[PDB]
Amino acid sequence: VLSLSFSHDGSYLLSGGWEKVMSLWQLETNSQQFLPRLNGIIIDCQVLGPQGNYYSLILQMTENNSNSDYQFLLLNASDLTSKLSINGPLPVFNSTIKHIQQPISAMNTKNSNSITSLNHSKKKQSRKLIKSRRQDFTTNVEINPINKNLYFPHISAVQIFDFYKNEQVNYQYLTSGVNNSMGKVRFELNLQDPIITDLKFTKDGQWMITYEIEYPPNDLLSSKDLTHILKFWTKNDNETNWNLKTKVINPHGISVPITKILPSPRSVNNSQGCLTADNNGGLKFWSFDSHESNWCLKKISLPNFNHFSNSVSLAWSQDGSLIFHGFDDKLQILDFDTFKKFESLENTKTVSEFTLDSEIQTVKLINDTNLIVATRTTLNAINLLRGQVINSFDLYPFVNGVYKNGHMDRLITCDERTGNIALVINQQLTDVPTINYKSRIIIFDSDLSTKLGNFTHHEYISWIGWNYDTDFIFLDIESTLGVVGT
Amino acid sequence: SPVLQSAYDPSGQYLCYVTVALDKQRVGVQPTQRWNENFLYLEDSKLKVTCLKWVNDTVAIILGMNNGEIWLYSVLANEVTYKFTTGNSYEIKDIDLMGNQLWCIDSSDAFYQFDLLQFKLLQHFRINNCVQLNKLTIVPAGDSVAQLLVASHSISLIDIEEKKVVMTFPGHVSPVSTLQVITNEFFISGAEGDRFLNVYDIHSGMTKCVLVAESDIKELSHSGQADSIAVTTEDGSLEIFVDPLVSGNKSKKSSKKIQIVSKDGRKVPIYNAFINKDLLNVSWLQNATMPYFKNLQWREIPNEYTVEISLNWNNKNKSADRDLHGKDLASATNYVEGNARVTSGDNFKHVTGTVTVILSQALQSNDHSLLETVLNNRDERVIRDTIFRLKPALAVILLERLAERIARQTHRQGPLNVWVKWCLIIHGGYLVSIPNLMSTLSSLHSTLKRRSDLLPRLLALDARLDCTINKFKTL
Amino acid sequence: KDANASHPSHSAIQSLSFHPSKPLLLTGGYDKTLRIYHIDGKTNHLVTSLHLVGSPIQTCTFYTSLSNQNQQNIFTAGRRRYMHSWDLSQTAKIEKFSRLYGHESTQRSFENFKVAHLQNSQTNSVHGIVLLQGNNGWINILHSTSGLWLMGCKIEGVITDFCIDYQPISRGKFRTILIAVNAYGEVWEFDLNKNGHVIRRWKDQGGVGITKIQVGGGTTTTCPALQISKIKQNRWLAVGSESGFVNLYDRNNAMTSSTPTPVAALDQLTTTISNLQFSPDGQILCMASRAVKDALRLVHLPSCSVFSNWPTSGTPLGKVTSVAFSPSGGLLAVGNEQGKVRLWKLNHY
Amino acid sequence: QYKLSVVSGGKPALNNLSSVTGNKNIARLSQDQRNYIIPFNNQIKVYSVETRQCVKTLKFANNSLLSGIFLQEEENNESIVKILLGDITVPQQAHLITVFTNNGHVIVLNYKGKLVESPKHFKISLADEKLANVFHSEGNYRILTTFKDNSLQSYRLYALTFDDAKKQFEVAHQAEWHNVILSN
Amino acid sequence: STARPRIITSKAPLLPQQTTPEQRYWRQYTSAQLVKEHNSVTHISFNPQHPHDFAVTSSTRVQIFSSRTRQVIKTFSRFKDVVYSASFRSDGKLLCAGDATGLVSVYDSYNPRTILLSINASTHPTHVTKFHTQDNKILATASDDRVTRLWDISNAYEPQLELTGATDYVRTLSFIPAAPHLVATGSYDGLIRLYDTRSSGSTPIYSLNHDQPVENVIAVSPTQIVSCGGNNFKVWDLTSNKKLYERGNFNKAVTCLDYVENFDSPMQSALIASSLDGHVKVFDPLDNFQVKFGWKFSGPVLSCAVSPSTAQGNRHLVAGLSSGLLAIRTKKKKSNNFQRMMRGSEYQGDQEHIIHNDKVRSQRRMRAFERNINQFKWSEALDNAFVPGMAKELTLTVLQELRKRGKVRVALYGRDESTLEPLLNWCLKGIEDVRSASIVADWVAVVLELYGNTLESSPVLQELMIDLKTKVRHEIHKSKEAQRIEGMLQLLT
RNA sequence: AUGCGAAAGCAGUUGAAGACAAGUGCUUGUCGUUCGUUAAAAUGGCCU
Repeated sequence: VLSLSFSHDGSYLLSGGWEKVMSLWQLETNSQQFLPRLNGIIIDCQVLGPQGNYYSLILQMTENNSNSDYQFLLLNASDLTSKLSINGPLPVFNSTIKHIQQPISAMNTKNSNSITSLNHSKKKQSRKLIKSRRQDFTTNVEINPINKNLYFPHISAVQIFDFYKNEQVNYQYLTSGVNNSMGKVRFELNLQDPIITDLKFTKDGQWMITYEIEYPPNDLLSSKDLTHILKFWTKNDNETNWNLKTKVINPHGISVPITKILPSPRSVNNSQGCLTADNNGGLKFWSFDSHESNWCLKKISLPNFNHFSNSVSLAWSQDGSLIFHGFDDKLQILDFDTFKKFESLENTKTVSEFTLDSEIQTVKLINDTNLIVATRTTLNAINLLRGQVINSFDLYPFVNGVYKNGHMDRLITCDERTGNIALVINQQLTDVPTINYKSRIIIFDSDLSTKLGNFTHHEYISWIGWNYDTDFIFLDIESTLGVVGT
Repeated sequence: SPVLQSAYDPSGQYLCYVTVALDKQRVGVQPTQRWNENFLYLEDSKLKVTCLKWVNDTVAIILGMNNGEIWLYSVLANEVTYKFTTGNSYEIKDIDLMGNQLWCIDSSDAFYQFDLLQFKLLQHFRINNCVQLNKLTIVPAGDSVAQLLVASHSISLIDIEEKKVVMTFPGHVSPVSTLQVITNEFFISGAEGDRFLNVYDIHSGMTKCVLVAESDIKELSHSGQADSIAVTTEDGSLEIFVDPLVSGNKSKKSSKKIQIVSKDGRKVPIYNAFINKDLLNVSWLQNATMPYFKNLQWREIPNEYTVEISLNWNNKNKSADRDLHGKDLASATNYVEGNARVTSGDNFKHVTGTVTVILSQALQSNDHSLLETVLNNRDERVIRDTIFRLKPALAVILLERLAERIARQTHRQGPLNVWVKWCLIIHGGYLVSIPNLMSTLSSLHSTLKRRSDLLPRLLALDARLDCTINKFKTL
Repeated sequence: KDANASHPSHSAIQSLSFHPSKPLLLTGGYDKTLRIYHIDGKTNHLVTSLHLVGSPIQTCTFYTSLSNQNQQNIFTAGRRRYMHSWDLSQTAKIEKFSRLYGHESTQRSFENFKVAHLQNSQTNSVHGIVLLQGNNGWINILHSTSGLWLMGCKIEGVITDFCIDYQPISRGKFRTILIAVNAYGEVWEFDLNKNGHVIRRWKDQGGVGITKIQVGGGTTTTCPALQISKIKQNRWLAVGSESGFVNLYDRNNAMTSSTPTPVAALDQLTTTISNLQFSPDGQILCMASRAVKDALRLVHLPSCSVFSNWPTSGTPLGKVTSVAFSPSGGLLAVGNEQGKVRLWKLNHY
Repeated sequence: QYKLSVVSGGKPALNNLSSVTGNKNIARLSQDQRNYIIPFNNQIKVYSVETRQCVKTLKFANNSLLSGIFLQEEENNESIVKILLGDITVPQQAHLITVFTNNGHVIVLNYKGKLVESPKHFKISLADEKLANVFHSEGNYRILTTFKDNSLQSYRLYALTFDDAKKQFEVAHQAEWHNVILSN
Repeated sequence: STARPRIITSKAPLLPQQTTPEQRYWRQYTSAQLVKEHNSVTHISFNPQHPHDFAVTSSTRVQIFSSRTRQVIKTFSRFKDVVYSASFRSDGKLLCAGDATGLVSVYDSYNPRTILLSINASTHPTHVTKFHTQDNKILATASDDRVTRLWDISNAYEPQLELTGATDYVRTLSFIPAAPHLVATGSYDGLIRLYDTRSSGSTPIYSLNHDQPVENVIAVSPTQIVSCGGNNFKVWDLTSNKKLYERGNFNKAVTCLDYVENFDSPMQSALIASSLDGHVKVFDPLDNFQVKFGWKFSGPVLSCAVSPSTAQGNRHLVAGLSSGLLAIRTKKKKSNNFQRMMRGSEYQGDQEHIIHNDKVRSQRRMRAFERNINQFKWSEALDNAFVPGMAKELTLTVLQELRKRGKVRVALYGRDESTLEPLLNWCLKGIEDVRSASIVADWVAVVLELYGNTLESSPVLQELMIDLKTKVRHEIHKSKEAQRIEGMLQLLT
């Protein structure tokens, strides 16, 4: 029982437990009427009005394991409806930010604590955040570019939030989990939701592509595997609900994760196609059959590699011809017509394969000329009109192991007109590293030699994207959305 | 209209209007130039407001009642400040005021002069052959306010200092209802029911002109120094005559006409507008007694105008907290699959006594029954011989037919498997010769993909099942 | 001139009420609509016209709050399981009350309700309650501005009707009493300040099938109070039955006699008494049937004598289904089956 | 050429710094129940309840004093722990808000009003211990405060009145409890 | 709050040859009726105007059938020899029948008594006799005289305009919709002729080379012609004077051809043909004349006709067969005191200010398993899923949902042996498929994990485990062979 | 359950102090207690 409150005369009791239901007891006849699906657990509840017009309560959203993300609520009590809902952005990070405690419950599971587990977990989390230099907090965040709306992919859900008006506009459940037909209590709390990992839009804006994985329940025969599902959603420019149009079960065979999704540029199919890249080497190109009404395969490239690498990337030229598939240690240049190596008839040392000293975390092309690669220790800017590296930069003290293999792409991004922006984060140490962090923001040019602009922010920065009116949006651990603009 | 008697202030910022409410009249002041639920109720259910006036430093209004009294009503406090009484019990048929002197026409022709700043009745008054009267105005000769004008279908210019008529103009047929001094030499007069307005000249005693409206006249107002005239007509309208006293030209028509039409096509009636130097103030009733207003530029709108107001005719109840339909703004949309196309990622697409002659015939055609009979043939030597005798394009289409039949009827994948086995044995040359073998033999590849992926869990289940079976069989 | 003249109706007028302070009538019928008219004598114009969807109306009442007086509501109800509450200039705010907290097996239809005040009596904060008929003897009582469930009373036999009386006590305190009448003629009187506890029972003389009871002559749910000091105690209690008979009691003797004899027993009408309505003062009692045309009679009190010169045989009454006295101006409003309300003004008031 | 600004804010700033659960909510519905007031992590939003719309917003970065109270970028120790609706100094001048920060700071601001560069500032003495809660009946004010000497805290109850001098807030030791666990 | 999400069914990735919407419509065409006539049936015509009737030829017999009751309404049998073509007018009233003695007889439908006009044509048998489409006083008939004559039925003594220039056995002709003067005529040596009647008309304006003997010709559009002859059929453009498609998807000679347009259908235009094998196949001219459906009648099928575009009743598809068999296949189709008392129901709010609506769109009924899983009774949910006559997809979605929520062992705790047996029966069945095999793997894994002791104790479950062992071994054998064949394909790449 | 790692896996982890309860100065268990490490219960289930 997490929240309790009394009415004013003292005849009704309000009870606020884990199962997301707010229960009103008549005390005399011991009776109850209750509101059963409340978008999270009821941390706190009370009455407000001098007659009892409104019930105001505080919800947790207990699924968000990386960060506690509250939601205030004010209910009109006659209709039992929601006269007000108050919220901010709800990002899911990769690890628990500074000194967060999960709520208390009857057992110790992966959404809550016991009592003893609460105390010990508090101390252990603080000590681990002090000690380990593994720590990263990098959140996926997408942007609807024909409405400029931030899409924070929650676990098994999407919070559509805009930054102008600074308020949530939608919450949608994008997975067939156990998301709402129950309030999870103990071993339901042991179970968990299928997680959305990747979320992209086409450049046209009218197609959303979501990749999620789903985990089976524990202690069963088929608990070892996962199931990875791709989904394609549409909407018209007047509604606020995405209709599922195509569900693709198990891309690239059984239990094979698609560790990069890339939409298509405009010129190829009016930006109505996507590329899926595994951790093995396979690249698939899906597109929209329009005499049908669906998405299907239209070009495969499936090699069988006995080596798995968790960090891939890829990039696409603006014409729709050159594709740079950067697998670990090696970038391959492919023609889209053949999905094979672009072998030069002239052979002017424009070799189809590049081998880079560290593992690739990012490939980008700022124009049809300059290719930027962010490698596991360093950063290399190369030209394509002459096959030689232009510029180099050392990042090995800055990013040693403080990011997982595959998150520097969401760290560093580029404007398609002026330049790119670097992001470096270090935590301020005193004599041992302390809690607080410090993140510097550097803006290079297309040649990457001259730094266009240097700035510094105090709190850790988890994600930089570029706003399509040539500026840059960045999120923060404490969710303060900022902009680097003209 | 439910608005019995209404009148603007000077300078056009607040209108008084007296209207009836469960058979008790209330007066109310509303502001216009940019609600007020204050009112004054007449406590008696019989006395009515007979005439109305605004008076200037503290603003007030003056209410000539039915009873025989003339109330003086402040606005800020809803309180009758002082109730003058003519020493009689009649109906004050008209009230008027200039400066501090106040003059009222009683029901029995008795003129009364009151003083405001003295709170007194100065003089009772009556003259000869002014026997029925219902309108009074006072000419602005300055602060010397002599030679007032009275009327009831015969306008008479009466002096005070000698108590006699000087000039008498021919009026109307019906009684007059509007009598307003336009300039220091002219005045306009309009009866009750006539569409005509007579512009008379005082000293000559003549009719300079007549102005003819389009329906029966109800309310008149004029600009500063005789430039324009707004007419509230009985149908609901507004008729400005631009420059009325200029240069047959005996009768003049209305220059500019204004109506008010809402979105739904209905016709909202205007009452009691007010004009000034290039600013026209129009009023109407939105709900049954609540007056709404508008300001508009009559020197710039065209000759015929229809104000377009947004009146809620057949509103759909857009609640602010509900959605457009059903849910509220705090819930969460469910995950509904619907008629989405569920596919896999292994669906390659968009990238001797034989029967060989009847098979090749069926597959040049496309015959379920004939192909079903040939497939119901069983003997493996006959199968080998038929596929040995067949043609490669026929073999490819045979492979597709066999694979789709397998994928539907998975029970039929023994004999159809030996069929596809012998086909891939024999005709392999054309198969290695055709380029896009995946796009050709799509469904075969997908069906074998499903089954070969199914295998390992079956191995595990058989392992555990055999363990339990031998456990209960050993003892 | 008919209040329903400027904008007619399409079913019978089931509910008329005057707003307690402002000049306004509210009519509702089976056309699922609610029409509010600004009433004069001359031109009775349409202020507003709401139209619910798929929900009829049998009972619509105005209700202004007592401690607040800047809070008006309109409560509407038909034979469904919800009760709409319109709050009171471009789009309405209509809550609905649809859940009884637990006690849902009693009433399957919200259609017979009354609206009264109640004092918390620990705090002196008055609030509006909504009384509903129920299954067998059940009267359910819900706190209005929050829709909560306060208290329930059970009379035996079948409830046929109920009514609300007040009693002042001192400076700033009153207490409210609920009267409920069986079909046999047995009358229960509970009080609501302390919980549902029967103050008294008695029996009406005769009264074989009793279909309506009304209290009148003080403050009641038709000519209602506007501040706590202006609450009075009712004097007359009239009980109208199915056969046409209207017994009529003085409370100042009935409460002391505890199985009383009526002051009078009126028998002018001959069909089922389907409307009783006292004046705001209590000097006229309007009794009106529903089963036949031209079936309204006014009664002078304490004479308990039917007025003889109105209605005459050429009075356009119709099948009278609604009667509403005016609180202030002395009007009477009668609505019939054809959907035409009709005003009269009494010249005494 | 390039400017770095902060445009939007998030988290709703719960009363978790106590962790004793006094009252986790600190939002306060206004007097005439038309406006709702939530103190965010970097601003104070004033929503309007008849139309679900944020009307006035009170950011911390615009006025300098709030930038000196909350925006000390070395430590976010100071946080809003209570919001009171009236004026604590004068009786009923309306559209004013007093805000009680975790460490003895009290500010009088004016929602629905143009924010001038003079919010009425007050500092409470004796707060070597940290503030926990501030509440009031008519006229009289009381403060729960958290102090120490078994990893628990002492709750000191103080009585607050005003106006011995202008800046002076009169504080008296009403009572004290030693090792609290829960408190409502 | 929010609403309760309904349980989503389990839609597997789709297997090839799913059911297409064209297949849905043309399989709704059902309720076959077979009528054995006297001899073969040549031609079948529909009344255009009120399409409720259709004539069918025979040997010395024309029969008017009805669309409402599918019974023969009228018989024209005043013929002395084999009647060839019975075609209605384009206006409804008057039908013409070309005989084989050499004359045509034109008289009104719904009156076999009154022979209205008898045009003596050439002494060779007249096969095809049509009325015009735009005009309605000009008939055109061909013969074995290898000439087609245009008669004007006011002046029925002389052909108003003869039409020659063919070679051998003119047996098909067709007018063209937009041009009311241009006649296409399909001969029997191929060589479809195109005449313009306001010219001389002795010579064709231009010819078309359908190299097989053309069996029918239809102006499918104002600019396109379709030609039925030999094995294939070929559709030609008119103005550019070139064939456009050639579909040879048949076995024997295609015989009859019909075309319907802008009707109640997922397929806008339907071009159907009939091809002497029972095979009647239906194509669409928007996806380049690909087959969308096909029926098989046993005997050699001669004529076919689908009901016209304005039928508005039960639509028909008629096929006449050389065995003498007509085959019809049809897509089918208080008191006033009280009302005055309560007359306000049907109002719907037409003249009111604000219209509010609140009532709920009533959802479909929840099944018993969905009620049980919504009310948390897991064991009752499992038993109610394993009630006998349910759907495979539904039992699969129950087990999928219950496993996804986690209540596998919780649902399986209290089960006694006689209650294990229904689960094990459906498990024994559903081991054979693929998706059901994965879910039965999970559930029988936990059943064997639980109940080994009562498995030893009771003998019925022992025999059930024997059957399960045999079938799982058989399934392993199946998947082994399938993996082998996939290896064979990967070799043969 | 921590680190590295691919959806596999590969290495490693379960230490004391204090306090209290029960049973017999001794045994177990407990923690709204400290420091060191990379570390199932109270017959109780979702409104209209």
